[PDB]
Amino acid sequence: LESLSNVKANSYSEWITQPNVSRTIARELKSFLLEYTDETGRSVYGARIRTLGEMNSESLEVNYRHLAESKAILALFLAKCPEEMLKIFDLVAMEATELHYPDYARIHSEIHVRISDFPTIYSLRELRESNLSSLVRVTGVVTRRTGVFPQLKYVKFNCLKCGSILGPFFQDSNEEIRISFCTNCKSKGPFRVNGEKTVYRNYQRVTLQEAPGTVPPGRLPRHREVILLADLVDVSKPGEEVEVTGIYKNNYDGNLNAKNGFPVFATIIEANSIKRSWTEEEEREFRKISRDRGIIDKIISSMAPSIYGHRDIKTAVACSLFGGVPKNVNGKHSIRGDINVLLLGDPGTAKSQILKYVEKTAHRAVFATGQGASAVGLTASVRKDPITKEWTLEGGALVLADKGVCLIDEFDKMNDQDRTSIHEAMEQQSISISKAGIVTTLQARCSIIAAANPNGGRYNSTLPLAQNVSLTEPILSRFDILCVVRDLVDEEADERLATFVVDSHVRSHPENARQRRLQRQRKKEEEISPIPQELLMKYIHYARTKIYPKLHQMDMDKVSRVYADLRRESISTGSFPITVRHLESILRIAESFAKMRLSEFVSSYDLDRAIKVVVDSFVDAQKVSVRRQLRRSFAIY
Amino acid sequence: DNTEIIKSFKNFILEFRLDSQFIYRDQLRNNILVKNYSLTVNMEHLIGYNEDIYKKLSDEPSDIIPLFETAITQVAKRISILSRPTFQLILNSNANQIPLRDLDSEHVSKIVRLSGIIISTSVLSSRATYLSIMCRNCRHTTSITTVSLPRSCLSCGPDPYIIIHESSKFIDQQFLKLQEIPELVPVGEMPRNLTMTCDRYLTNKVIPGTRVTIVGIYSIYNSGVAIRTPYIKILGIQSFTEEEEEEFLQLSRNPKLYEILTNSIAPSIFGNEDIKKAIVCLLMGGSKKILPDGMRLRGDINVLLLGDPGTAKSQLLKFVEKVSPIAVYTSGKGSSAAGLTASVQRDPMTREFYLEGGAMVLADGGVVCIDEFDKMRDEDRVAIHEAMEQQTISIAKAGITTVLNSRT
Amino acid sequence: VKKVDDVTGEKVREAFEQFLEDFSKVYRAQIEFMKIYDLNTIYIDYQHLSMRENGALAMAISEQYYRFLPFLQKGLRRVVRKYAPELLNTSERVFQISFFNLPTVHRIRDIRSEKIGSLLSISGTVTRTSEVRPELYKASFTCDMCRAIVDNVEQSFKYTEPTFCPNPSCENRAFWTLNVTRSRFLDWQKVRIQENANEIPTGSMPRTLDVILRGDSVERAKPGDRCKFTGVEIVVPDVTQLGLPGVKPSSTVRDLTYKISFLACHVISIGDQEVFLNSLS
Amino acid sequence: VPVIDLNRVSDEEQLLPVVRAILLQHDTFLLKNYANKAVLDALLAGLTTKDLPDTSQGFDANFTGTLPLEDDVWLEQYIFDTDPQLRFDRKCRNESLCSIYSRLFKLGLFFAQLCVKSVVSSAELQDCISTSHYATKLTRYFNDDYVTFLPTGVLTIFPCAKAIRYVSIDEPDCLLFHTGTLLARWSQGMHTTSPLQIDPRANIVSLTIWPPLTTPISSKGEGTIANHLLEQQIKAFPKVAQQYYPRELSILRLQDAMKFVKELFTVCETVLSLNALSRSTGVPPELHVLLPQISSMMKRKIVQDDILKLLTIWSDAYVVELNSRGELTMNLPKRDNLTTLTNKSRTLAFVERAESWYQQVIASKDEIMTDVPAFKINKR
Ligand SMILES: Nc1ncnc2c1ncn2[C@@H]1O[C@H](COP(=O)(O)OP(=O)(O)O)[C@@H](O)[C@H]1O
Ligand SMILES: Nc1ncnc2c1ncn2[C@@H]1O[C@H](COP(=O)(O)OP(=O)(O)O)[C@@H](O)[C@H]1O
Ligand SMILES: [Zn+2]
Ligand SMILES: [Zn+2]
Ligand SMILES: [Zn+2]
Repeated sequence: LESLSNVKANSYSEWITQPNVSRTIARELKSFLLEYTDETGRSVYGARIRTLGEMNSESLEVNYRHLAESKAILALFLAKCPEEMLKIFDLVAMEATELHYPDYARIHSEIHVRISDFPTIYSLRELRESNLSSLVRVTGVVTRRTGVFPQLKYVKFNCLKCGSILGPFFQDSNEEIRISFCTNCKSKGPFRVNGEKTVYRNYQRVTLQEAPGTVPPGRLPRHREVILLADLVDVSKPGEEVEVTGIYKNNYDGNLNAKNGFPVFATIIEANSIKRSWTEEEEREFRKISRDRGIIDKIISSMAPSIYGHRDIKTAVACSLFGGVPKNVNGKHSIRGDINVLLLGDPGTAKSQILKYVEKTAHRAVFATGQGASAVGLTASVRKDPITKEWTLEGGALVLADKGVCLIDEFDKMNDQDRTSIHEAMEQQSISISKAGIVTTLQARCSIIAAANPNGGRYNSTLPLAQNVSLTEPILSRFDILCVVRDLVDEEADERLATFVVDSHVRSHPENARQRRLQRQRKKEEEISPIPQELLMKYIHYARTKIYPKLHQMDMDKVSRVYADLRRESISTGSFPITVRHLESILRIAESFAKMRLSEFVSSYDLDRAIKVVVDSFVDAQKVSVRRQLRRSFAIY
Repeated sequence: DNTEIIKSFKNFILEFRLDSQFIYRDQLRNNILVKNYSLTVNMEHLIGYNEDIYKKLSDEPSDIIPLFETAITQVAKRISILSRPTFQLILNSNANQIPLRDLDSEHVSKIVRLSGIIISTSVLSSRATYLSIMCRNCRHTTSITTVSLPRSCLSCGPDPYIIIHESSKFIDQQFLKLQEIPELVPVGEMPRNLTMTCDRYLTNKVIPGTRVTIVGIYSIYNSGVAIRTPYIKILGIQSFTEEEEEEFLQLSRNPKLYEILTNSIAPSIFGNEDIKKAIVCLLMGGSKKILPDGMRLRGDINVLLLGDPGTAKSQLLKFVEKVSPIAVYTSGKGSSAAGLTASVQRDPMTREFYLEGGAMVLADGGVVCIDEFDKMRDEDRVAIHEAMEQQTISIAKAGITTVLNSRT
Repeated sequence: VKKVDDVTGEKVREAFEQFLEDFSKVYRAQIEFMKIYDLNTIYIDYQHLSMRENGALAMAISEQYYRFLPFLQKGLRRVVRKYAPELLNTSERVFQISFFNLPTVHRIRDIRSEKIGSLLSISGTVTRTSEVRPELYKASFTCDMCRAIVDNVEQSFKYTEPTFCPNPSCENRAFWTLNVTRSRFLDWQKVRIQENANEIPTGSMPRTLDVILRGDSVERAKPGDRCKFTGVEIVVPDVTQLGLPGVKPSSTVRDLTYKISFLACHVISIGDQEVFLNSLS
Repeated sequence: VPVIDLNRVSDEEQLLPVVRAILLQHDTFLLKNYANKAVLDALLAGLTTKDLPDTSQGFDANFTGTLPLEDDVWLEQYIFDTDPQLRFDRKCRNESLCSIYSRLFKLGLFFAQLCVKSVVSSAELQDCISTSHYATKLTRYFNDDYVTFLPTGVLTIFPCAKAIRYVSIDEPDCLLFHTGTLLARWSQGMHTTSPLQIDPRANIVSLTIWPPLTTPISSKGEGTIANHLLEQQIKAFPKVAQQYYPRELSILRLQDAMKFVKELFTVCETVLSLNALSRSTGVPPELHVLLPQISSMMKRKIVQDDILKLLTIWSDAYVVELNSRGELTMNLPKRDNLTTLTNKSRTLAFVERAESWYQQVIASKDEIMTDVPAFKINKR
């Protein structure tokens, strides 16, 4: 038959299960696999099948749009009963593969087809009962990963009252199947699984958590159990961000009907395909922006527009947002690619609300308070698995912020042990742990932005930095940029700040309507920033994703002499622990400056601005009597 | 049909000749003289002797290994009768080992080869190997060699039989925990553990922290919807190319070898030649000596980096952890005495308390890298005193006390 | 064979259908709105329910709500078939009723066994919450001896297998195969609340209670919120009654313990000039 | 990428099976150990360091000469054909370029003949390229962001196989051989080719080979190969075509918009079908909700104007009623929500409408605009 499956006599399951309809759609699927219209590209699926047989793998990726275009209702059936369609489509793929490479079943039992580019995406919080048993595509962050264990797939039973063997039953991962009548005895006697004639499968369970920047206000993070089957194991590890496509099914049957009041179950997602990306229209506008002369100043002015002044802090914030190059030189050596910033100053200097801009600007940001954090909580926590009862580990805030930024407010007032827990994370970008027999190291590739208050609550300008804070030289050495702020009084500066703040409070006050309100919002953004903020976010993401400037030794002296000058001026004064780690800060911040221009090379101008920032940061932290001398000692730079 | 398999095993034992000697017959005779009822069969000789029985064993050993046991027992009894219990099969092999992470639902009931480190061992358990039973209703007796008692009498009601304890035999069994080498585990992953079981002469041969090579059968047992716990029937445990030997001997013959290796330690760092050479000495390590009173001299070299921050002190340890063949890296803050050293924990798979090794136990025979050492607690330091100076770890938890060695 | 009928329930259903047909037809507009926007639950103002037959209908419905609810559900589904049959379509007649705007609000202090099976409204500060789950509202089973199917097996507060095979040619009992496709489910959530500060006098400790929410009303309760609930009190089995003094009744041996929980259908959180001003006389 | 080595495969009986096997599966292959490669390296060095292009030559309607481009990039292009009927009088002015061209041609003519014998089943065209009948285009970029291009020749030859993308090619010691549109067209389905991406500022010289351009594209068509090359150059170089071929440029450009609107309709069908099957009711959703998903499927930004362009061609496509919110909506017009046969029928109806409108536009005597005007929904 053909086109006769379009008749809607009843719900889709009542029609698909009919053997004639199944044969018709299997023939249609075979036609789709054998021939597809990709013009100059020929039938790409044939080449895919041939190369899969060549590569000895089971993954036949199928573009949803292709099948939808070629066969209208054939894709819609998969969109509402994915399991039933895949059940026969696996056999169709298997025979198609055996056409090119015979005896494929001699090694591979089945073909695990994977769906790609499914056009409907739901969050982990948007799932509803109306989408039960349907195909869904969700995006989340891997938090906890269980082991890989075998699980039954086709089960046969042995009757106790006869030597006959019961027929095969498919394990849907829904319930521990227990038959009630023997096919020969018709008795309700005991049954036992015939293991020697039973086919298994691999099983793994992974929890997907809401992305750190996507948690709604005032609610705990949502998460679901995701089941990885059919060689889909080890596709992700804790800290990774993935998007997965699967089936929304219910399998928590058992004592829950009596332990908790009334009969209830719990939902899981059984994963079909998983994936761990820019259109031309976005790259064109990015490249239009990149060619503007002096783009660096616009970017710097774009950070936290409503905060007046503090340009020497805004530049550091922007540089940390863009970051540098994590040069894993020759593999055997590594350098952290991210810039660490400390905001130290008097109260009433917005050392905290800047972090409330990094949290809203960076792709993935984690915020914590000094006394509201624990060493176990930040790094990693130990858990016992509810299924396997084994010791398991769950990542903390630093593991969550992997390939992101971690924020710690009131960094000075946290207890010493929680502060010590940050030592390894600040340089190794990793968490090393040994608890309950678990020995492992997680990736913690994140930058740290810290805000703190000086000893006594007010900065003593007459005393060095190494005396105004309760911190120590080790901890200070893990930073790159130190921003010291004085709340000194002056009529002109105070008038400027007040007239900026009052207009900021006038702006932020409330007062195709969607388009009109977006236009008005962008008008207000233009009134205060040179770059639209959504474009800035996309630009930052694109720069972090694509641009990796390289270095040249054209200006070796200009950096070496600056390093020597700083070391000489730090020889006998209480000041920053200037070391090789601080030398690397110049290079990394120069790389960050270059990455704003999207240039592939580190230029002399970038190094000039880098040297300016580092030298100014070092100088502005010395005592008053020496500051006015070092002002003139470094007049060259 | 299986009589041919038994005959083939009999030929492979009695008549197989290597190095102009009946090596298998002679070794089985020597074991009988020693009264060790076990035979160490080498798979590399078995494949060379007969390929068909090797194919059967590789594909369906389920009936082959009972045949192995009974044939070896019969042949050994014949040899004992000629010269004047069930003999255990031990397999030695050198074929390629499948990685532990690659074990899947396809290798069910197949004999595989593995390598790893032992992290925990259970206490011995007594299992039945031959039983004689009597019916309580009519005193009828019979013998039985998973096994379960008959439901009806052979002469009485359901379940009439009881076990005659004074006319039965039992054997020992031990449960083992294997995991992959942490050096082969990429960061961001906890090494996979694996349950193994051994019986009779294969028990008590390893302790936690031991690195072994395994020949065994991949199988599952019931203890999640259908998550059947996998376990390994242990069959044989074992614990450089000639051109590589020549290359490394020439490297030793290099007149500038010491300086070359000194520069080779973290070449991407400048100077620090003294600490570089000290770390080289740590990597080589000292030589063990034993006093005539039985005490052992600790040959490990322990070095404390106690300088100003930012002097590449962490980078050196992170580089050594790459270089040393056995290396463990952990922070002082994120570790504990129960984690750094051994601990006693209950195994949920066998419902028994297990002695489990710690991080420093895993680093036995290697080097451990620890950072922020000043920030660990004093109890951990006290345990590390024993680990450093006596190469032992003393455990006194719950109601059990034990001492475990650690050459870290 | 004719089953026993509740004539009072039939009168209540008829009065409820007449109320739906005659009230002004804002509720029929609500039904159409649900059809347009694909909505599962209809909402009824209690003061609208209490303005027909001098509110005697509302009183009768409230005081035995757990009994009369099926009749109102039948009336509403008959009405929706009369006017919006497309809501019976799936891809199969899941439908909920939620009453709101109760006149009286009762404290956790004033919980009594007399209130069981009656409509009432309570308020309390939320302290702990559990994640949402699916609940088996109505299940269906297929026979094991033969292959007959049994639909509309309502699971009243317990896992309930069918008591017989409908065809007399089969002798199946105590064994069934559960369907997970033709069966339908609903959302489930439990809210653990605390007595408010202004209720407890000085020197008195606050009372705690567990509240049950189902359907789309879930997740509208947040910790620290002075939420308000509307529904009926229901008792649930309890295991902590063991060891208490006094004679305990027995069934014949079986146990018959109980503890009290509140089931709420409507959720609201207590908290723009004209919006506030239009709510005042 | 397959590699051909003259030290082991240099004979016709050796090359022909290898070339046929490569072309039955690939469109690009490499040449190794060619004797002139050592001289080719020195000639390339001389061109890129001493023999700079003659920037004063200018550019003509024949797409030959030294065309200035954006970012001060210069393009030196020459065309040669054995048939005198085409006036390619602008021969190459530089002797080093001719030295590279001759050394390329000496083996490239034989390789093109081998490819034609391998994949072209037409016995009348087995020797369509030879010393007596051949046409070549010499191309040289110069600098005083990859560009996608598709040669129309039988074979394309590059003296250096570096920085070329399709995955990148990094084989400097091998020459790159790429098949064009004509060879695949005459292959009768036995061989296909794909466009390449190259750096326009890399100063790379390239050669492409055709039979004499007066040869028709096929016996089934009236236009010649020169017409196809002219179409390709007009599409590639609008600035040059403006002086000489404006109307042809507009006609050629409108086809891209036609394909765009067709694929937009194809995407919208799937989007609306999935929206309809995800609801128990047929209420039309607001357009602004559908737009992100539509743009994601299209893999480029889609706006309301592009949607309204569809209504211009096929009025019976969708129902576009405006919601009480003031937000535009769209829905399927069919009462019984969908049928695959009716879906194909509606797609074919839109295709027919688009083709008829394209023919109407190109038949007009007025100058053609290259974009479909947008429909206006009646304001309420
Ligand atoms: N430089 C500034 N420009 C504008 N507003 C500022 C500035 N510094 C502080 N403020 C205002 O003062 C408040 C400071 O908040 P907070 O960041 O907690 O101060 P700090 O962290 O410095 O103690 C902010 O709400 C901000 O509006
Ligand atoms: N001699 C050196 N050569 C190269 N890099 C060095 C040298 N000394 C220090 N460094 C730099 O210092 C960093 C290591 O600092 P580290 O020892 O981790 O700080 P801390 O002592 O606070 O742990 C590395 O990034 C490395 O590049
Ligand atoms: Zn039976
Ligand atoms: Zn008996
Ligand atoms: Zn029945």
